[PDB]
Amino acid sequence: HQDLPLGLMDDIYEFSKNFSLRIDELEEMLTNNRIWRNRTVDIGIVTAEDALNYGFSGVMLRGSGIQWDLRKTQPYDVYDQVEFDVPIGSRGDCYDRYLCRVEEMRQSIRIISQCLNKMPPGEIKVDDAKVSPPKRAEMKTSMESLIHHFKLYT
Amino acid sequence: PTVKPPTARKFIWTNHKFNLSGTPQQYVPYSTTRKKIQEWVPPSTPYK
Amino acid sequence: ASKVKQDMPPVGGYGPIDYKRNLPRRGLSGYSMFAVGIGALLFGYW
Amino acid sequence: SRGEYVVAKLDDLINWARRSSLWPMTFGLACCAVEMMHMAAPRYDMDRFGVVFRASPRQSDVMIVAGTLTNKMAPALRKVYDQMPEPRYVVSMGSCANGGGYYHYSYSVVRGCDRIVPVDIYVPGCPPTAEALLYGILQLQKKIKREKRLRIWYRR
Amino acid sequence: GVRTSPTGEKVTHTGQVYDDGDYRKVRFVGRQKEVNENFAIDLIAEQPVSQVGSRVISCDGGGGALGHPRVYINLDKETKTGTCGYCGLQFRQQHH
Amino acid sequence: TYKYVNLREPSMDMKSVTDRAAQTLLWTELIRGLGMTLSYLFREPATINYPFEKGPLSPRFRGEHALRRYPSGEERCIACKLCEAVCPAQAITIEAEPRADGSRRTTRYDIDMTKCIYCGFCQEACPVDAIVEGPNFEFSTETHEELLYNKEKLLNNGDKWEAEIAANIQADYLYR
Amino acid sequence: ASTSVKPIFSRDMNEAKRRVRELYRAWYREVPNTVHLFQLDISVKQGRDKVREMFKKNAHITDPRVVDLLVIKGKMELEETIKVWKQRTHVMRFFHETEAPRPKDFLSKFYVGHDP
Amino acid sequence: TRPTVRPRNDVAHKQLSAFGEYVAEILPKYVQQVQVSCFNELEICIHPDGVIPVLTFLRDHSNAQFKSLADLTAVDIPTRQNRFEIVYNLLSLRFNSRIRVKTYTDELTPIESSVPVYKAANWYEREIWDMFGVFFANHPDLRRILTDYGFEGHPFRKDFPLSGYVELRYDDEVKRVVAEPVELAQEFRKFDLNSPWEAFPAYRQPP
Amino acid sequence: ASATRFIQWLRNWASGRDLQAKLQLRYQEISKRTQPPPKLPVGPSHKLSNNYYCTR
Amino acid sequence: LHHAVIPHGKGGRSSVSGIVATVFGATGFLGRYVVNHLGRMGSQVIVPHRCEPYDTMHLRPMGDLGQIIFMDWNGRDKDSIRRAVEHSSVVINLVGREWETQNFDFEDVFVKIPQAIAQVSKEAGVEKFIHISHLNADIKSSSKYLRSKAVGEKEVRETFPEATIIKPAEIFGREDRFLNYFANIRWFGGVPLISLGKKTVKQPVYIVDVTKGIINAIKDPDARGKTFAFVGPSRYLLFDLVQYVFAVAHRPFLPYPLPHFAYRWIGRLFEISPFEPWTTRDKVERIHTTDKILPHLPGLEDLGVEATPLELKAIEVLRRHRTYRWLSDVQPAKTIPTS
Ligand SMILES: NC(=O)C1=CN([C@@H]2O[C@H](COP(=O)(O)OP(=O)(O)OC[C@H]3O[C@@H](n4cnc5c(N)ncnc54)[C@H](OP(=O)(O)O)[C@@H]3O)[C@@H](O)[C@H]2O)C=CC1
Ligand code: SF4
Ligand code: SF4
Ligand code: SF4
Ligand SMILES: [Zn+2]
Repeated sequence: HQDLPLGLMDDIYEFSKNFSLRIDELEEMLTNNRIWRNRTVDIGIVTAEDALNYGFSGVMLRGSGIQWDLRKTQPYDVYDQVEFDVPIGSRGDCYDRYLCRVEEMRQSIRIISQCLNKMPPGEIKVDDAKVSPPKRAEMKTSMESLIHHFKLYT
Repeated sequence: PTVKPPTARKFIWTNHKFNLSGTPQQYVPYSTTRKKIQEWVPPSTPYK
Repeated sequence: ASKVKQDMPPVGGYGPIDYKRNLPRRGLSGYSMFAVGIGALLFGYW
Repeated sequence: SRGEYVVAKLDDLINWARRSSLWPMTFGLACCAVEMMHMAAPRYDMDRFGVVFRASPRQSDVMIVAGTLTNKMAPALRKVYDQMPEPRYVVSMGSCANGGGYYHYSYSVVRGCDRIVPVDIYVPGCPPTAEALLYGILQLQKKIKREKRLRIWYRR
Repeated sequence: GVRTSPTGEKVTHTGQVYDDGDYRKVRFVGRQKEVNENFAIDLIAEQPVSQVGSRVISCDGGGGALGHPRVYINLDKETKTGTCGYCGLQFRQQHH
Repeated sequence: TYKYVNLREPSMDMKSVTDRAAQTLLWTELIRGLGMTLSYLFREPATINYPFEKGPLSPRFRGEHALRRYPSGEERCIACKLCEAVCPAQAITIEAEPRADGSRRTTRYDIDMTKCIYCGFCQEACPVDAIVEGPNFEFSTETHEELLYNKEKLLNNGDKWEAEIAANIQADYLYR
Repeated sequence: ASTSVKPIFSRDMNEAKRRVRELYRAWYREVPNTVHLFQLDISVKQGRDKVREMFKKNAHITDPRVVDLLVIKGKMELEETIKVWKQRTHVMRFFHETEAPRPKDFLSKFYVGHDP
Repeated sequence: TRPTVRPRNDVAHKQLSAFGEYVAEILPKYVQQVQVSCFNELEICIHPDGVIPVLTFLRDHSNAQFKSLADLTAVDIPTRQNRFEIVYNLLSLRFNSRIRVKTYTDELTPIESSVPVYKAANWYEREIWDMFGVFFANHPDLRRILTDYGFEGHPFRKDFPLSGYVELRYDDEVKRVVAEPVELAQEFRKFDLNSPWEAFPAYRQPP
Repeated sequence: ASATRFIQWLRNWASGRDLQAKLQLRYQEISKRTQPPPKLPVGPSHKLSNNYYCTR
Repeated sequence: LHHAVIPHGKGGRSSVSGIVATVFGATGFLGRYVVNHLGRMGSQVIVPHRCEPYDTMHLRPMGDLGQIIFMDWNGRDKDSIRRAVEHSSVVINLVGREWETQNFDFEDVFVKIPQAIAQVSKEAGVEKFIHISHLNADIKSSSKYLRSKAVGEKEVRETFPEATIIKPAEIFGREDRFLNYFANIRWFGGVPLISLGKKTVKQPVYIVDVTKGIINAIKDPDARGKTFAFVGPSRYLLFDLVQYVFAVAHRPFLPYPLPHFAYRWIGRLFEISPFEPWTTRDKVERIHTTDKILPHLPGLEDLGVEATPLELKAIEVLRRHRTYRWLSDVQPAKTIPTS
C-alpha cells in the first residue's frame, strides 16, 4: 500500500540484533527441561507416509523427516535470492516439531538481516493504474489518474 | 506544541471534551434527513 | 530539486546479526558433583 | 449525621472492593483474543490493576466477549453467563462482538453479543488496541464506582 | 447558525428537526441532541470574492496535494461569480 | 539446504554417562532454569504506567473517524460516495442533494462503528481528504446506539481533532 | 437413457419406503428419552406428533433419490440428538415457541402488510 | 522483459502439456478434457465414475506420485445441468509439480468418496456435503462439519441468501436462545459493479 | 540500563550471558519519531514517450 | 391523529409495531414478560425505573437498538412521570409490592401513585391506559393489600375513564412468589396452612396469559373503558394445590393445621427484617383468600387468549427445587368441577 517510513529499517535492525538472545532464554527454559521433554517426547508421532496422505504440510511434514518447503521448492517473491536452512526432525514427535519452530525463528532472523541489506529502491506497487491506484498527487492533477482512481474504488 | 504549535482555525474546538459516555451529554443517534413522502392533508371545510 | 529519499540501508549495509543457538556450557563435571555430595554426607555423619 | 451519609460510605467500600478486584473470564473467540492477551503482557499488565489474566466462570466478575459470536456458539455463551455469580458484567470487545462487524450480513454470525447477553461496555475497533481495551476495562471500573446499591436500598 | 424550533429543538444544518407529535423525541430525554454549530453554508458565504485578470483561473483548494482535484473555472459571465465545485471559493474578473 | 535438529547421538563413555546420571539425581538442568527466572526478577519491568503513559503510535494510525473542512469552514465532502462503495463492511450510508446555494453536499453521512473494520479504505478513496481516521482510540461506550455515528458526530470529531489530524496528514501525505 | 440415473441407496420407491419406516421407528423410540435427557417441558405425546408432522410434509415425494436424501438427513438429525451434540435449544427449534402466529386468511394478511 | 507483466514459463507449459496427454492416453475411459492455463496449471477433467481410478493412478503411478491432497472443494454453477464441480488439488513432492482434477455432479447423484485414496479427504468431503449438499458414497462418517446443529440448507450454493433464513437471539420468556425469521435493521445494499464495456477480447464468446 | 553494577553482575551470572549488551528495552538507538520528509521514486511507466499502454 | 405511527415489517425484532409504551414497574416479575412481548414485535418501550441501573440489564436484550429507553423517576415526582408518558400512546401500570416499607406503603403504591400516573397521562394526552389490579379486590377484606387496590382501582377509572383495568388472580411462573413461595416452606419443616388447606379455592393463571392479554388490550379498541378478570382454567383447593407443588418438587410433605391468629403472629416476626420479608401478615391473608368468581367481567377468552393449565407448565417453575438432576408421573391436582 505505502512505502516504508524513514527510520523503520533501523528499528528492525535494532530488534533483530537482540532477538537471538530472547530465543536462547526460551531454550534455557524448555529444550533441556526434563518436564518439557517428558510432555513432548514420543507424543504425537506421525509417520512420513501418513503425514503426506493426511494432507499435512509445514512442520507436520518436516517434523517426520520429509524434506519439503515451498520457499525452497516452489519459490515466490524473492525467496530464491535469500539464504536459509530448513530444519528437519528425526523422531516425528512433539519435541522434534518444537525444535523446528525454534530453529525457524532463528532462520527467520537470518532472512531479515539479508532483506535489510538488499532492499532495492523503486516504487512499491505496480506502475499500472488499471490495477493499482495512482498516487494522490497524480489523482488531483491528471484526468486519466482521477478516472482510474474513481473506478478502482467503486 | 510549545515548540511546533498547531495551526489555528475558526472551527476547531477551543475547549476539549473527554469521553462523555454515561453522562447527560452523551451522543444519541438520529436520522439527519427530512421526511420523504408528504401525506395529503384533507380540507378543514365541511361539504354538503 | 532534491534527490530521491526513501528508507534504505546505510551505505555498506548493517552489522552482522547473530542467530545460531548460544546455550553455554556451565557447571562442574559429574565426578566432582558426586564428590562434593558424598563429602557433605561424611562430614554431616561425623 | 444522616443514614444516607453512613449508607453511602459503606457503599463506596463495596464499590471499591469490586472495582479493584475484577477477575475477568475472557471468551477468547477470534483475533480480538490476541489483543486481550497483549493486555496481560508486560507492557500493559492488566494484573497490576488487580485484573487477573484468567479465571473460571464461578470465580469471575466480568465476561469479555473478544471475537465473533456464531450461531453455533451462542448457546454456550449464555450458559456460562448464567453460571456466573453476581454481580456480573460483560465487556464487548471488537466490531464482531458489538454489531457483527465484517461478518454482519453472514448467515452464521450473531449480529452482536448484546442479542444474547447484556453488555456494560463496548470497546470499538478491529481489533481494539491492547491499550484501547484497557481503557474499556478502566471505564467499567468507574461504572462500579458510580453504583448506588445501598443508597437505593435505603430509600425503598 | 441554529434556528431552534418552537418546541426548543435545534435544527441541524440539513434542516432536520422533529415535529411536535413525534415519538422519537423521547430518545433525547435525559440526554442531548448532538448538533454541529459550524454551518458550512454560512462560513463559505463569508469568504471574499477573489479578483483575477484572466478569463480562466484554477482552484486546487490550497495546499496542493492536500487540497482537491484541480479544476478550471470560467469567468466570462459578468452576471454571476465563478464558483468552485469542490470548495465553494468564488472568483471574479477584474474589469473585462 | 537443511539441518537436523535432533539427530545427535549421546556419548556412551563413563564420564558422559556419569554426567547424565549426575544430572538426573542432582537436578542440575532444573537449577539452570531457576537461574533464568532469577535473572528476570532483577531486570527492569517493561510495564508503562497507563493512563499516564501511552504506548507509541505513528502518524498512520487508524483510529476514530472524522469529517474534515477546508481552511474556510466549508466541508470537504462533496457526496461522491466513493468511500461508501469501497467500504468492505458496508458501514457507510450517504444521501445528498443540492444545498441552498447549489453545492453538492451530503444530507446524511452515517458510519456504523460496529460494522466498521477500521481498515482505512474510505480515507484512501476520498479525493478531497474529507473522511479520515484520527488517532483517537479511546471512545468506548456504555450503549450500542452511541457507536452509530451520523453526520453531526463525525463533523464534531473533525472540529475536535483537526489540530492533530492535520499534523498527521502533513507528516504522511508524501507517502500516500 | 437420459432418465437413467445413479441410485443413492434405493433403486425404487418400495425399497425406499423401507428406509423411511425404519427411520420412523428409531425416531419414535428416541423421543421418550430425548425428553428425559434434555429435560424438556413437552410431553412425549406432542414429541411424537412433531416427528409425525415432519414425516407427513414430505409425503408427496415420488423420486427415490429425493427420498434417500431425506432419509440420509433424518438419520444425521437423529444421530445429533442421540449423542447429545444438540443442546436443549436445538431440539426446541422445531416447535417455534416464540414465533407469533401468522394467520393465513386473506383479510388478516390484508390489514397487516403487503405480503400475499 | 516488461517490468509490469508476468513473465512466461514456456518450459513448464510444454512439460505439463505433455503430461496431460500422458494421463489422457493411460485413462481414455475417464479423461474427458485436459487444459493447461496461461500460468502453467494442468487441469484434468474426468467423468464422475473415474474419481478413484484417476486419483489412485496419479497417487501411485511412478511417473505421477501425487501423494498429497492439497485441497478438495466444490464450485456451484447453476446454469449447468450438473450444477456442482468437484475440484481435487494434488501435490507431488517427488516431481515438484501440481495437478488439478475436476469432475461434476448434481443434487441427487452420489460421488464416490476418496477417503481410501487420501485420508485427508475425510473432512473435505464433509465440508462439501455441509456447504454444497453433495453426497459422498461410502464415507466413513458424513455429517455437518461447519454449520450449526440442525441448520437447514447448504450455505455455499449460489441460490442460498447471504444473510440466511433464520437468526438467533436470547428470549427471556423461555430462558433459552431461540431462532426466528431473519430481519435486518439495514438491508445489504446490492451493488451493480459490472461495466457495460468488454474488458478481455481474448475470452469473447461466440454471438 | 540504570541497574547498579552489582545487580548487573547477579543477573548476568544467573542467566549465563551478558544481558547488558542486548537489553530488551529501547532507550536511544531507535529512530527519531519525527523524520525529514521523503521524496519517493516513480515507476518505470512514468515516461512521456515510447510508453503506449498496449505494449505494457 | 394525523401521525398514527404506522406498523411496518413482519412483526419481528427489527419491525415497527407503532406502539410507544411506557411501562411503569417494568423491573419486576410481570414487567419482564410485558416488555419482552412488546420488544419482540418492534415497540418503543420506555422503562421508567427507580432501582439501580444494574438491575435493568436483563431488559436490554429484549429490544432492538434504541427500542428500549430507560429513564429515572420518583413515584411522588409528577414531573418525572410526565417526562416518561408525554411521547407515548399507551401507559401500562405494573407497579406494586407485597410488603410495606418506611417510605412507601400500600396506599402509596396502589392509590397515590397509580392515580398520579393516570392524572398525568390524561393531561399528557395518552389515548390508552392499562392498569393491573387483583381479582380479590374489595374494601371489606382483612388484607390491607387487597383493600388498597379496590380504593385505588376506582380512582383510575375516575381519573382516566377509558382506562383498561385487568384483575388477574395469583400468577405463577419462573420468578413468581406463588408456587416458589409454597416450595420454600421446606426450610421450616412442616407446611403450616390455615385449617388444613381446605375451605380455600384458588384459580391461578399463567404469567404469559396475563402478558398476552395485556398486549391484546393494547391493540383491539374493544377494551377502552372495559374491566377484565384474568383467571385460570381450573379451580383447586389450597391443600390440593400445595400438595401438587410438593409432588412436582419431589420433597417431603408434612402439612399440619394452624390457627389463623397464630399464623399472623409468626407472620409479624417474619416482617421485622429490613430486607425482602420471607412472609408477612398481609401475605398470609392472600394465600387463604378464596378467589372470587366474578362472571360478569370479561376474561382472557374474550381477548383471544386460552388459559394455560397449571399441570402443563408447573414443572417449568418447580424444576430447580428438585434435589436430583433427572429423577427418573405426578397425578393431577384434584380440581373443583364447574357444575
Ligand atoms: N405477581 C403476582 O403474583 C400478582 C400481581 N398483581 C399485580 O401486578 C403488579 C405487580 O406485579 P409483580 O411483577 O408480581 O410485582 P414485583 O414485586 O415483581 O415488582 C413490582 C414493580 O413495581 C416497582 N415498585 C414497587 N414500589 C415502587 C415504588 N415506590 N416506586 C416505584 N416503583 C415501585 C418495582 O420497582 P423496583 O423493584 O425496581 O424498585 C417493580 O418494578 C401489581 O399491580 C399487582 O397488584 C396482581 C395479581 C397477582
Ligand atoms: S472485531 Fe476484528 S479483530 Fe475482533 S474478531 Fe472481529 S475481525 Fe477479528
Ligand atoms: S475504515 Fe474500512 S470498514 Fe471502516 S468505514 Fe472506512 S472503509 Fe468502511
Ligand atoms: S467522504 Fe470523501 S469519498 Fe466519501 S462521499 Fe465524501 S468526498 Fe466522497
Ligand atoms: Zn476549490
